[PDB]
Amino acid sequence: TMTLGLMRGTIHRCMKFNQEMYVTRGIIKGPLLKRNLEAREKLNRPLVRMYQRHVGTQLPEATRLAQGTDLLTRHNLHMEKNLKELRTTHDNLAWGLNCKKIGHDVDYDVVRLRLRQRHPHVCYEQAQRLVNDWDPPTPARSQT
Amino acid sequence: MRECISIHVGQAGVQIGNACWELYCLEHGIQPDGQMPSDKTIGGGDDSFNTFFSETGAGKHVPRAVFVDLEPTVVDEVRTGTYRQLFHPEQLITGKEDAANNYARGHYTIGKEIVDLVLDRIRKLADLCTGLQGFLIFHSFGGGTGSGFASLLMERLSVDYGKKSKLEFAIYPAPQVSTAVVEPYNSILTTHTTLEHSDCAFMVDNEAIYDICRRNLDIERPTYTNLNRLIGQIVSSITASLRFDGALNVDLTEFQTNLVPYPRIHFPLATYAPVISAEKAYHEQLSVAEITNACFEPANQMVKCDPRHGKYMACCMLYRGDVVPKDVNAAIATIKTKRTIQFVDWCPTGFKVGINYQPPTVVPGGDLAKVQRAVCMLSNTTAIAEAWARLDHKFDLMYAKRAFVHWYVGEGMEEGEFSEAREDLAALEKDYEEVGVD
Amino acid sequence: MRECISIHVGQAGVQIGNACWELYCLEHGIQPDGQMPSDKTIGGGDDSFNTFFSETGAGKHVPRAVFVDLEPTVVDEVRTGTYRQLFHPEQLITGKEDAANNYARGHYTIGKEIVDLVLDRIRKLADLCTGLQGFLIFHSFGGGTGSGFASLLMERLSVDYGKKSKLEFAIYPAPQVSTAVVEPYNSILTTHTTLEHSDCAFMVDNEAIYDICRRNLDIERPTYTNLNRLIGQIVSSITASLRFDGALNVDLTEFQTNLVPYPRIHFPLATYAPVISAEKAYHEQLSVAEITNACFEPANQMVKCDPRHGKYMACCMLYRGDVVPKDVNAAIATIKTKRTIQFVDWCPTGFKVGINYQPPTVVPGGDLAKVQRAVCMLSNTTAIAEAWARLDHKFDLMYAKRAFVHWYVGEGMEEGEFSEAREDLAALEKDYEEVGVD
Amino acid sequence: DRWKGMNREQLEEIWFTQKRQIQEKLRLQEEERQHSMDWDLRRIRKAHASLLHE
Amino acid sequence: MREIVHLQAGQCGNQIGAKFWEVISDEHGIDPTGTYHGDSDLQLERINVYYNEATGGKYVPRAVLVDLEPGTMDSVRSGPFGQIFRPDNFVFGQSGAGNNWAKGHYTEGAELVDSVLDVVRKEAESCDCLQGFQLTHSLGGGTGSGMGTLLISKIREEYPDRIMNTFSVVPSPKVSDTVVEPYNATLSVHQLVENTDETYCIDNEALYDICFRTLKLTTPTYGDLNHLVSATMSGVTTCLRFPGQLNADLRKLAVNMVPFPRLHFFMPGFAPLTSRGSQQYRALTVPELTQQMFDAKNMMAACDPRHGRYLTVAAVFRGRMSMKEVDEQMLNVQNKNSSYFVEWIPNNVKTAVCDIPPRGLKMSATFIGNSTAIQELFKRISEQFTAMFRRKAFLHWYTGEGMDEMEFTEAESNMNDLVSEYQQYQD
Amino acid sequence: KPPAWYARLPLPMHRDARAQQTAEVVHAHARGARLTAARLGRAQHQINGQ
Amino acid sequence: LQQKWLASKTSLKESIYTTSYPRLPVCAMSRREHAIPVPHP
Ligand SMILES: Nc1nc2c(ncn2[C@@H]2O[C@H](COP(=O)(O)OP(=O)(O)OP(=O)(O)O)[C@@H](O)[C@H]2O)c(=O)[nH]1
Ligand SMILES: Nc1nc2c(ncn2[C@@H]2O[C@H](COP(=O)(O)OP(=O)(O)OP(=O)(O)O)[C@@H](O)[C@H]2O)c(=O)[nH]1
Ligand SMILES: Nc1nc2c(ncn2[C@@H]2O[C@H](COP(=O)(O)OP(=O)(O)OP(=O)(O)O)[C@@H](O)[C@H]2O)c(=O)[nH]1
Repeated sequence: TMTLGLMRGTIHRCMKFNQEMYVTRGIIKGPLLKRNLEAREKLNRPLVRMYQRHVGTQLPEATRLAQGTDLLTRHNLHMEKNLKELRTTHDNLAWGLNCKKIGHDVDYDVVRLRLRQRHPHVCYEQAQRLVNDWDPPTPARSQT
Repeated sequence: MRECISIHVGQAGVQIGNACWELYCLEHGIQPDGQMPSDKTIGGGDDSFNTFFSETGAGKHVPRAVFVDLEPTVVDEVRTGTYRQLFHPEQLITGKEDAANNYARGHYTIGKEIVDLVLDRIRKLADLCTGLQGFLIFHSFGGGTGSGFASLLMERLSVDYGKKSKLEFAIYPAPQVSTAVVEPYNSILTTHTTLEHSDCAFMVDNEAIYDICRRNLDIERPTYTNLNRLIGQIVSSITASLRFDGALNVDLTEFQTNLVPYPRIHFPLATYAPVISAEKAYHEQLSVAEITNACFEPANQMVKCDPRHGKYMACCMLYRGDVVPKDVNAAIATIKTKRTIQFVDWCPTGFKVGINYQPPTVVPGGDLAKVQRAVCMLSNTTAIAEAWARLDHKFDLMYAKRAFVHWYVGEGMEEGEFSEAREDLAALEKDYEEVGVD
Repeated sequence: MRECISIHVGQAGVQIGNACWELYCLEHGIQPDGQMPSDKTIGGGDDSFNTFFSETGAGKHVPRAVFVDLEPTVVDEVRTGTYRQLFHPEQLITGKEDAANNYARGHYTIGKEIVDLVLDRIRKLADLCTGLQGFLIFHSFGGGTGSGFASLLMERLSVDYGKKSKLEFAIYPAPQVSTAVVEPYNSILTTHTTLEHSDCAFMVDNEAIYDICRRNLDIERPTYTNLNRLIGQIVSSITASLRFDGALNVDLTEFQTNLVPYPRIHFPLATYAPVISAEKAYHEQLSVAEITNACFEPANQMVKCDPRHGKYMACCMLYRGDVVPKDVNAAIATIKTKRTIQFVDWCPTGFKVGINYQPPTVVPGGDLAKVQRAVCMLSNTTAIAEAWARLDHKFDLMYAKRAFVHWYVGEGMEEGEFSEAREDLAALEKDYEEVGVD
Repeated sequence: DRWKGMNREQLEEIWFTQKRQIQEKLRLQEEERQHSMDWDLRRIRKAHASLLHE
Repeated sequence: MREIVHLQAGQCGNQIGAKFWEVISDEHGIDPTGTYHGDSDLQLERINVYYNEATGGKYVPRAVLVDLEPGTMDSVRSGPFGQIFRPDNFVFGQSGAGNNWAKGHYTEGAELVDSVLDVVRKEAESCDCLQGFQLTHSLGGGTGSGMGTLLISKIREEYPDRIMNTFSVVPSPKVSDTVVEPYNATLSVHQLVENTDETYCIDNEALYDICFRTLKLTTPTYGDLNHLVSATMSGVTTCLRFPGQLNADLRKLAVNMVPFPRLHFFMPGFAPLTSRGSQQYRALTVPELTQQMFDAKNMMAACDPRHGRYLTVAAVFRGRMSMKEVDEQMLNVQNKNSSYFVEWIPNNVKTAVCDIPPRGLKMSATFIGNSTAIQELFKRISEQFTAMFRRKAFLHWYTGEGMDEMEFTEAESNMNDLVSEYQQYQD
Repeated sequence: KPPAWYARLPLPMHRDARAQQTAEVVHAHARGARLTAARLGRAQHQINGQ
Repeated sequence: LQQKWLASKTSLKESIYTTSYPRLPVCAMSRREHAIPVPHP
C-alpha cells in the first residue's frame, strides 16, 4: 500500500516531461502557419540571399535544423515506448491490490460467527437454519 | 485589414465581454435583431464592423470573439438573453465541469479534450480574417476557471501563432481582499507560465474602481453594470483607433514597441481621466489641462501604488475627441517641468500621444458624464513591485505551512513547480530593483 | 452513351437503393406513377433519364438497377410501397432462404441456381444499353446475404465482362461495434476474393455518420432515412457528372486512372463537406475556403482514421454548384502548402477536380441543408491500414480457438483459405507500409 | 463557360424553406409528445379499472 | 450534468429527511400530489440536480429512506409528502434495532446492505454523473450510526471520486437519554473521520436555546427544529441550483475549507432570526445582517468558539446584494476582529452571493464555520468514555454481539490523536 | 551561480539563437568586401586623374 | 422618497442580466458621422 502512493508522483513527473516536448516540437517545427510565416522574415531572410551574392557555399543552419528535429523525434519514441509499459504495470499493481484487500475481508467474517454460539443460550435448530445462510453467499465477487 | 479577435476565458471574463459587446453595438448601428435599418451599410462585410463584427451576405453581424466557460449556468443564461441571436451558438463555448479554482485542474484534467475544439474555432476565425493584428485575451488572475484553461490555450495559440500580438487583461488580485486563499497559489502559477509567452498584460483592481464610484461618480451602491461598463469604455477607447481616425492614428504594435522597456516586464497601467458625474460635468467645464492633472493625480488610479514610492518609465495618452496639439503640447511641457512627476533619467521622452476626433458617447440608461475631451492614461512605473512584494510574503508563509497541498498533490502535481515560481518571482523583484537603480 | 447498370445486393443494400432512387426521381421530377407531366420529355428514351432510367415507348421510367435479396420480407414490402409500379417486378430478384450470415452458404448452397436467372437480367439489360461505362455495386462487408451472394456474381461478372469498370460500395465493419461475430469470418472472405477483381471498392462507417449528425446536423435521434439520404446524396453527387455538365466533365474512368496509384489498393474515401443543420446554414454563410478547411478537417471523415497517423496520396474533389476557378485554385494552393496535410512526396500533385454548375437540392421530408457550393472529397491515405490491423488481431484470436468452425465445416468447408486470407491480408499491411515507406 | 452564378431571388427562396423546415420539425416533436402522453393516459385508465376489479 | 442522490438514515433523519424534502418542494412550488405548478423558470430548469422526471410532470425525489422499524416508515409515508416518495426506495428490515450500534453494524446490516447497494446503484445508473452524496443521520443514533458507518465504507471503494457529504446531529451534552450513546459515538467517529470528507455538526440544546433566544414561542415541535436544520441545509444547496455569481460546488467550497484532511467537522450559521415584533421592527441592512451573522448567540452548532480561534469561515449570501457591502463588512469584521483568528492563515474568509432570494424573505444568507471549538466536544466524550471504560459497564451485550475491548483502544487512541491534533495546530 | 551550460541537447529556445548565429557571418563578409571597395574605388579615382 | 417607500418588488425572480441588460430603445442610437467613412472601396 505504501508503494501505491509512491508511483503516482513518478507518473506525475514522468507525464509532465512529455507535454512540453510536444511544445518543444512546435517551437522547432515552425508555427504551422505559412500566411503569418513571412512576418518573422520568412526563414531565408531576404538579407541572407542578397548577402549570398558571390555565395560560394552556404549556412549549416539547415543542418542543425535537420539534426535538431531528428533528435527530438528520437526521444519521442523512447518515452512513448517507456510510457506505454508504465500504465500496464500500474494497473497490475492496482489489480493485485484489490485481490489482496478483498481476500482478508471475506476471510475476516469467520471467527465472529463462532462467538455468536458459545453463549449459554442458543441450541441446535438456530444453527442449521442459518448454516446455509450466515452471510449472503455472494463473496462480493467484484459485484457491479 | 485592421481587425482582431477577442478571447473571453472565465465566467468572470464573460459578463465583462458581454457588456463590452453590448457597448460595441451601441456605436456600430447594431439592432438586437442583427441587422441595420433599411439604410445601406450591409455588403461583403466591409465597414466599421469589418474590424469588429462579421456582417456577411446574410446581413447578420457576427462578433469576432469567443466566449469560453466551464459552468453552463451563466453562459446558458446569456444564451437566453437579448443579443444571444447575434452570438454564434458554439462560439459560446460552454462546459459542464469546473476547475475548483485549481489552475492545474483547469490546465490538465479537462482542458485537453476542449482546446482541440476551440482550436477549430480560432482557425475558422483566423482564415476568414485578413489582417488579424492580434488577440484580445480577457481573463482574471484569481480565476476559478479563467486561470487554468487560459494558460494552456494561450500556450497553444502561442506555439502555433508566435508572431501576432496577444493582449492580456485580468482583474488583479485585491491587495487586501481575498475571496479565496487559494487565489495566490494559482495567480503566481499563471504569472510564471505567462512571463515568457504573454505579449502585453494589463491589470486592474475593483476596489479603487469602487473608490472612484463614491468619490466623484458619487455612487455608494453601484454594480457590475457600472463596473463592467467602465472597463468596457476603457477597452472601447483603446480600440477607437481602429474604429475612428484622428490627427494621428496609432496601433497596438506601436504600443508594444514603445510601452515595454525591456523583456519579461510587460505590465503597464491604464487610467481614464474624465471620470465624473453627469451633473458635475453639467455646470462645470472640461479641458486638457485639468484632465491632464486628474489623469496624473495619484488617487485616480485603480491600482494601489504610490507613484512617489516608484518612478515612471512610460506614459501613453490617447485623446479621443475635440482637441488641438497646441494646448496638448503646452500642457505636457508643463507636466515635464513638474518636479513631483519622476520619470527615470534613462528616458528623456516617454509620452505616447494618440489623437482621435471622435467625441466619446454616453450609453442609454447610463451613469457616465457627457464627454467631448477624453484621454486614457497608459503608463508604467516602478511602484508596482510592491504588488508582487505583498504576495510573496503572503505566499512564502502558506507554502512553508503547505496549506491545501493535499488537494493539489491529490490530483497530480508536485512541489517543484511551486518552487520554480518563487525564485522566478525573486528574480522579478530584483529585476524591478535593478532597473529601478539608475 | 453515358449510362451504367446498378446492382443492389443484400437486404441491407436494398433500402439504400430504394432511398437513392427516391432521391433520383425528385431532381428529374419523376411522378410515382411512372410518367412526366404533359411536358414533352418522353420519346425513345433519350433525355436526362437515358443515363439512369429506361423511359421507353411505354413512357414509364424504368431504372437501370437490379435489387437482389435472399429473404422475401423487405422486397415484398417495398414492392407494396409507393414506387413499386416504377420498379420492374423480376428485376426485384427475391429469395426464400437466407445465408444465415454465412459467406459460403450464400456462395455455394443457393447462389448456383439463381445466378443464371440474374445473368439473364444483366444481359437483357446489357443489350438495351449502348455505352454502359460500368456498374454500381452496393453491398456490405458484414453481409448476411450481401457478402456471399455478391462474391460469386462479381466473379461471374468479372469473367464474362472484364472490359469495363465495376464500382464497389459497402458499409465498412464498425471497428468496435459487432452485431455479428461471424462478421470477421465472411468479411475477410469478401476482401480477399475481391482484391484481384474489384475495380474500385469504397467503404463507409456508420458510427462517425452518427457522430457527424449530432455534431453539426444537431439530431440526437436520426434514422436510416437520414443515414440513407446522406449516402444517397453521396452517390447522387458523384453521378451529377453524368446527370449535368460543368466547367469540366470527369468520369469514373478518370476517377479510376487518377485515384488508384498501383495494383490492388483501390480503396479511397469519399466525404461531403457542407453537412450542416438548417438554422446553422441560416445565420451563417458558405464559401469555398471554409468548406475546404472543413473537408480536410479530420473529424469530418466517416471512417475512424487519423490522417496525421498516415500520409496522403490522392485527393479528388467534386465541386457541385457555383464556383469560380480563382478562389478554387487559390484555396487548394494554400491546402497544398499546408504543413499538417502530409501527402506522400512521390506525388507532386494529387488533386482531381470536377466542376458541376447544378446546385445541390434538398429532398422533401429531408433534413439536409440547402447547398449552393458542394463538394465530395475522394481521397486515399495510408491511415487506413489500422482498420485491417484492427481486423487481423480480432481474427487471429478467434481462428486459433476456432469458434463456429463446426458451423462452416458442417455445410462443406474447413479452415484452408481462412489461412490464405490472413497472409493475403498480411500482404496488404506490408504493401501498405512499403508504399508508406519512401 | 460564362455562367456567373445564381441570383439572390433563388437564395431568398433558399433561406425561406429552411425556416419552414424548422417549423414542421418543431411540431414533429410536439405532436410526438402528444402521441407519447396519450399512451400513458391509456395506461392510467386501464390500471385504474384493474384496481376497481381488485 | 452533475446531480445528487440523498440518503435518509437513522430514525432522526427520518424526520429530518421528511422536513428537508418538503422544504425543497415548497421552495420549488410542487404540490404534495407531485404535479408541479409551473411558476419559476429558473427552478424549473435546475430541479434536475436533485429530481428526475416522472410521467405527467411529477418530480421524483432521488433520495433513499432506510430503517428497521416500520412504524416510522408508515408515519412518514402517511405524511403530506409520502406520496411523492417511492415504495421502491423504502428499504426496511425485519428486525428491531434495540438501537445496538454493533447489531446495526454487524448483525442486521449484513442482510440489508446488499439490498440498499442494489437500490443506490440502480439510482446511480438512473443518473448520468453525480457530484456525490449527502447523508442525514445522527452520530449518537443507534440505527443511523450502525448502517451509516457500513454504508460510507462500502461507497468509498465503489466511488472514491465524488462528494461524501454527511449531516449528523450531536446529542445533548447535558443528557443523552441513551446511556450507551457515548459508546456509539466513539465507535462511529472512528470510521467517520476515516471515510468522510465533510461533516455538519449540530446540537439540539443550542436549537432549544435559539427557540429561547429568538423564537420566544415556549413550546415548539421537533419538526420545527427540523425546519431550521432543513432551512440551513437548503441554504447551502441554493448555491448549486440557483444562478448568480457565486461558485457553488462543494468541492469548490471544500478546497477553500480543508487545508488538512482531518478537517471534516464543520459548524453552520444562518440568516435573520426574527422575533414577534421585530418582523416589522427591522431595517434589513447588510450591516445588521453581518452583525447578526457573526453573533455569539446566532450560532446553533456546538458551543462558543469564543473559547477558541477561527480557522476557516465561509458565508453564502442569498438575495439581492452586491460586492461592495460584503467586501466592507469583511473589512469591518477583519479590523473589528483580527487577533482572534489564527496567525497561521489571514484572509480566511470565503464569500459567495446568491442573487436569488428565498420565498418569503429577500435578504438572506448562510454561514459555515470551522473554528477551534470542537475540542470541548470530543474532550467531553473522552471523560465519559474513560469513566465507562474504567469499569466496562454494559459491555456484555457487545461481547454477546461479538465485540471486545481492543477496537476501543485505537478508537480512543485515534480520538486522542485528534484532540492533540486540533490543539497543537491552533496551540 | 552553478555552471549549467555544458551541452545536454534539449533546446526549447533554439531557432532564435541560431537566427542571430547567422548574424555574425552575414555581416562578416560585408566588412571584408568594403575593404576591397575602398582600394578599388580610389584606385580608379586618381587613375582618372592622369 | 414617497414612491420608493413600497420597496416591494413585483418580479422578484429576475436575473440581474435581464434587469441590467434589457432591450434598449432604437431611437437612442449613435450615428457614424466620421467613423472612417469609406463608401468607396
Ligand atoms: N471579471 C469579473 N470578476 C468578478 C465579477 N464579480 C466578481 N468578480 C471577481 O472575479 C473573480 C472571478 O474568478 P473565478 O471565480 O475563479 O472565475 P472562474 O475561473 O471563471 O470560475 P468561477 O468560480 O465559476 O467563477 C471572483 O473571485 C470575484 O472576486 C465580474 O463581474 N467580472
Ligand atoms: N446497407 C445497410 N446496412 C444496414 C442498415 N441497417 C443496419 N445495417 C448494417 O448492415 C448489416 C446487414 O448485413 P446482413 O445482415 O449480412 O444483410 P444480408 O446479408 O443481406 O442478410 P440478413 O442477415 O438477413 O440481413 C448489419 O450488420 C447492420 O449492422 C441499412 O439500412 N442499410
Ligand atoms: N426522529 C427523531 N429523532 C430524535 C428526536 N429526538 C432525539 N432524536 C435522536 O436522533 C437519533 C438518531 O436516530 P436513529 O439513528 O434513527 O436512532 P437509532 O439508530 O434507532 O438509535 P436510537 O438513538 O436509540 O434511537 C436518536 O438516537 C435519537 O436520540 C426526535 O424528536 N425525532
